[PDB]
Amino acid sequence: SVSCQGHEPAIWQCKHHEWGKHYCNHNEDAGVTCSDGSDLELRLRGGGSRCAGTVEVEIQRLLGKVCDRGWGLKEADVVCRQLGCGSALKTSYQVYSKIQATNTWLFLSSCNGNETSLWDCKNWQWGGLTCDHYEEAKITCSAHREPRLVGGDIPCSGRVEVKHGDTWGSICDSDFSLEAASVLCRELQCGTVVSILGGAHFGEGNGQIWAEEFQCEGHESHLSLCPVAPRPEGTCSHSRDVGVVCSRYTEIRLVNGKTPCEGRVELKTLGAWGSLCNSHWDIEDAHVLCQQLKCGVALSTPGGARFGKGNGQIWRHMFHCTGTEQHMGDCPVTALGASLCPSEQVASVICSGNQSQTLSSCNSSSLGPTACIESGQLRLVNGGGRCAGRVEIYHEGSWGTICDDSWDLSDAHVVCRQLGCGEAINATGSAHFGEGTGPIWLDEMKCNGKESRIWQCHSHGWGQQNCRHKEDAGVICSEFMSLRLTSEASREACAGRLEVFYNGAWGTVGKSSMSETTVGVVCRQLGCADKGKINPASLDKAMSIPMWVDNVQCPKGPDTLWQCPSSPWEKRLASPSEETWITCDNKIRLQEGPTSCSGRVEIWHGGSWGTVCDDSWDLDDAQVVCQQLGCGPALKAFKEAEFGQGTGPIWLNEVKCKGNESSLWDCPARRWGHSECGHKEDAAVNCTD
Amino acid sequence: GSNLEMRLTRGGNMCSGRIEIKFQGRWGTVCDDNFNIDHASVICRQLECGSAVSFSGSSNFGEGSGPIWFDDLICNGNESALWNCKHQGWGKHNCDHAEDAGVICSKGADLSLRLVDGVTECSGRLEVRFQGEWGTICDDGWDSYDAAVACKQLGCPTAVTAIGRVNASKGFGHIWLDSVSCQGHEPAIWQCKHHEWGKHYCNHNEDAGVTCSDGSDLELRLRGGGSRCAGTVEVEIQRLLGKVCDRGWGLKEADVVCRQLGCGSALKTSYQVYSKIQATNTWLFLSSCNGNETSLWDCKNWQWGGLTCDHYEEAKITCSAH
Amino acid sequence: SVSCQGHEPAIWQCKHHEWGKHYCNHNEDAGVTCSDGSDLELRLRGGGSRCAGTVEVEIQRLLGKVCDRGWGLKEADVVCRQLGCGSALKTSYQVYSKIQATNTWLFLSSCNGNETSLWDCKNWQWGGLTCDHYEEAKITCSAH
Ligand SMILES: *[C@@H]1O[C@H](CO)[C@@H](O)[C@H](O)[C@H]1NC(C)=O
Ligand SMILES: *[C@@H]1O[C@H](CO)[C@@H](O)[C@H](O)[C@H]1NC(C)=O
Ligand SMILES: *[C@@H]1O[C@H](CO)[C@@H](O)[C@H](O)[C@H]1NC(C)=O
Ligand SMILES: *[C@@H]1O[C@H](CO)[C@@H](O)[C@H](O)[C@H]1NC(C)=O
Ligand SMILES: *[C@@H]1O[C@H](CO)[C@@H](O)[C@H](O)[C@H]1NC(C)=O
Ligand SMILES: [Ca+2]
Ligand SMILES: [Ca+2]
Ligand SMILES: [Ca+2]
Ligand SMILES: [Ca+2]
Ligand SMILES: [Ca+2]
Ligand SMILES: [Ca+2]
Ligand SMILES: [Ca+2]
Ligand SMILES: [Ca+2]
Repeated sequence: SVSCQGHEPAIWQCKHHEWGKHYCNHNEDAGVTCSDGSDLELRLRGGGSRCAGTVEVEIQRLLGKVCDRGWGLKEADVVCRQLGCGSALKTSYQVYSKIQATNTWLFLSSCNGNETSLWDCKNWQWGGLTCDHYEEAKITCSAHREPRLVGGDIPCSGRVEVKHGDTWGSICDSDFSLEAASVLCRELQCGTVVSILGGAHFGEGNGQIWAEEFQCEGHESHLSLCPVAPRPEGTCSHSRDVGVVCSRYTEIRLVNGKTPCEGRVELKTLGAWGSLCNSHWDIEDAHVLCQQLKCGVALSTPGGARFGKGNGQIWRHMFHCTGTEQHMGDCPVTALGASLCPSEQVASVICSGNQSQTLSSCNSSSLGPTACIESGQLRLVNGGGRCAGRVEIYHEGSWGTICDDSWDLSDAHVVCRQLGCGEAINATGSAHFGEGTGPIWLDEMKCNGKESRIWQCHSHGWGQQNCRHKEDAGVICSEFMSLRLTSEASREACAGRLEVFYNGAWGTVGKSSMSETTVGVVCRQLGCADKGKINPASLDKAMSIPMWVDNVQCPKGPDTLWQCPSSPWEKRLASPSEETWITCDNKIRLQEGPTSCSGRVEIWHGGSWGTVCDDSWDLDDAQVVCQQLGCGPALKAFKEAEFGQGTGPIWLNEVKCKGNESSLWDCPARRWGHSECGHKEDAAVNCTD
Repeated sequence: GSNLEMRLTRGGNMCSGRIEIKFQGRWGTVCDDNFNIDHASVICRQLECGSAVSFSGSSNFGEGSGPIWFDDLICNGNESALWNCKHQGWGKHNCDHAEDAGVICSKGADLSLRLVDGVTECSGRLEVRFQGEWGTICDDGWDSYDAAVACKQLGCPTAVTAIGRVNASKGFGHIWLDSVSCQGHEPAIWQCKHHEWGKHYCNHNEDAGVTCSDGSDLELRLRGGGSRCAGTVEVEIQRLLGKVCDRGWGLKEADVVCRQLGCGSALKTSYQVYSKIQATNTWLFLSSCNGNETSLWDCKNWQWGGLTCDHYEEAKITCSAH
Repeated sequence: SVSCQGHEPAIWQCKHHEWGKHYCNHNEDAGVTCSDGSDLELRLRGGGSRCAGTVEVEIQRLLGKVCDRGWGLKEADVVCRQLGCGSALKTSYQVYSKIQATNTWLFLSSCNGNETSLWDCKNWQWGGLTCDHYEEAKITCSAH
């Protein structure tokens, strides 16, 4: 029990007990290890790289390990920081080799987590103790498998590349999957995954092609936390590089501001820098912009042009933000047919700059006629758009519906105007948009139509109702749009006239300024295919409906037509030579074959191409595939990847076609799921020319 | 040059371990990249130990990087020494991780094949001892030719060799071998061409297996019908009963069964149910028959167990002599 | 490893392992709770009546809950009978309101089912551990 302050000349000068009498045992004997600090080294061994494995220490040319008695993520962070491998993620790893056994151990008391090196942690013991009920300490830092995207114009699209040590290599499209894509867009903070594009869509890489597959479940926050399955080498070439498109494609910056936190809002689309205008720009949108830019919360949005107006370009996008979103790419945005706005009106925002503030809801709903988000939240569910669906309200930490009784247009007007959806066209009841789950918060609502919020209406009370779930209220608002392709044969098809449903009315789209990006967006939005072409006008036109919108220009990144800039809405009677007719490409494809009717079966669904597993594959199934492409009767139904390996996910599994189905979609099978089938089992067919 | 000497370290044996070369009086550990099976053969031939069965990257540590005298070498595999072939660098290297390239020569390697989880000795799963760990074999690429080599090596009757495991539920461990390609005359399984050790495209569910048998242990009969010429197909091999799954069941293969039973040609694939039949777990899978074979045992690549068919059902047949 | 029969005059008198420094890798520190039998109270909250909800235990004015390690209809029968609400039917309840959060927990070994009160079951532990893979104990008695 020697007690030394740290400046005594010798040990016996210190406080201690009587010489010769102690309760100690010879097992607990004291020693020291004095060092220049030259000989101390740290390593990770057995994990697949230098940033994963078992922590190995070598102090004065003696090898040891660290006992995990008090090992946590705070202590692991210091080691990963010391090695330069980023922050620690988990206290385990996936083994790749075997590491030799040593007898010596290193013991740690505790670390604050901000130390630069492990040797700076207080009271670490080298040897003198054995730990047998515990194991060694293992880490997996965040630089184990660092991903990146390259080769894309928009911020969150490009070629997938992962760093192995200090080199970057490409990935073949047979190894990537939809679950691994979710962990890659999420890790890079790019939101959800929109599409997977193989075959060197963004160009080819040079230097390395990693031969491994990530077995990701889909919820991991890093690619390092995901198991990796080694695969045979040389199975792919650089023409098979994989690429991804995530959902955060928006570019917003603040310019002409004295400080970086405040300035004039600017947006980049179609390759030009322009400024938004003040209409439909609110504090909720400004809160999200400041949070994304990491400035904090927005004090106010100056009117007029406080920071001036630069450049001739004006962008008329409208963002409908709740205020809780972290990125402007999460906010619903519509730019189709947006009205012109004067050059004087330009959006601005002045953020606090503290970066420490975090905002949340304040006070309560306060039912009754009359830096925090509103307590009551409104949303529309299951309507096919943001401006149609079943009305729901957030109260006491739950989402609840509104009773059909005494629900009319006057009650609907305040619902549509509060959400930024314009006026109300319909007020539907009796579960038109489906049955709801949860409490019925309101009943017998009576509104004059001039109110601001729904809780300002006269109602019986919060949760006081005699209703059932089959009578749930819904609205259809004025600013609600749907899209379809109309032909003579069918109202909805993959070829026909393009019609836009706006203000409760249908109408056509002008053909001028149509591009391949614009035609592709329509085909992907409707679910037909990935690309398309505009054919001349057909022989018959139905009802000669008036033209709604024109000059539609679609950038790269949107998957719906509502986000494409255009000219303002204008209902005009127009000749059939101006209306747009579009034919989409085939949803099924045969690839890697000597003849067009023989090859590997691919189907397009959910934004990306995919293959079909060969279990339950027969000739009757092959009959449908040859029928859909227009080929002749099938010769044989190949199995086990005869023609090659497939790209993308695996959509259809356990296919049982009756033999007379028009398309593979009508056949009963496991549809749009995550089966166990691998790409080695994709099916192929051969058809007569 | 002849001044260089190559030694193997950290493997526990002379013939297996990490490659070390002495240049200018210092040891060096060659980096793994550009390591072809030709160089593994040459290195095992330089030491005169034998052929090379594995070329593992071993501990690939950037820390403590040592200069490499023979890096990014290219060779045809016919030369007796590494320096004989064309060289890229001398004394240095441009390598990303991949340190301590190690080889495992055949003579120093200890490899064995055993059968386990079977009704008899010559039946069940196949396991391979690779460096002391027992590992399974992936069934992808398993045919009757690969079974014949395995039966000879295991010392079993080779009159009739059938793929598949009769009752082994699953295997635990590594999958050492995948896509074994034997011509049927090789002495051992590993002597044939296959994927690199450890690399596999499959799970532990599809483990390989053989059923070596001379004959008279497998009998075919029809049950549950009006007579012996109509009813469900029931097969019993080594006194283990089973039924045939109808994944590829047609009038061509059913004709072989009826002809084998002496019941004439095949009329229908169903029958009238007179009595019930007890259920059996194990299923017999056959790919396809030409209708010329005298018995089912003459059809190629018939697999006895190892897969399940939940969506399909048992095979049935009604012959003409009903 | 203190082993006593309940009649010894002190802890060191009854058979214990030895006097020495112990690591106790798997176990924790020992403690007791001595009571006259009046401070302990049991009640059910959040269920829409006194006979349904989440079992809330208050001992010496400390509010806590009961872990469901050994919770079953046989153990819940003691609680319903002790409260006087009949017999236990279901180990759940229909929610009517929200309940407070308490750090303390109660752990039960087993109850024969015929005990008059929960304070008569053998070897019940008041605090000292935590429940991470388990939840609170909820019952619905018959007289609900
Ligand atoms: C780490 O944090 C502790 C606790 O706040 C503080 O005393 C110490 O100075 C910090 N060290 C460094 C290097 O910032
Ligand atoms: C909405 O109201 C319009 C105008 O009366 C009517 O034609 C249409 O059928 C209504 N739709 C629904 C879904 O109620
Ligand atoms: C399969 O059954 C046989 C007897 O028919 C038995 O010896 C063997 O152990 C069984 N296998 C398994 C994996 O249970
Ligand atoms: C059956 O036909 C095949 C294919 O022509 C032929 O090779 C074989 O010899 C025939 N078998 C008999 C028993 O005639
Ligand atoms: C409860 O039942 C058990 C088991 O039969 C019995 O030993 C015990 O004495 C009973 N308790 C009372 C208080 O009757
Ligand atoms: Ca807004
Ligand atoms: Ca009603
Ligand atoms: Ca009303
Ligand atoms: Ca009512
Ligand atoms: Ca089928
Ligand atoms: Ca297989
Ligand atoms: Ca083979
Ligand atoms: Ca005791």
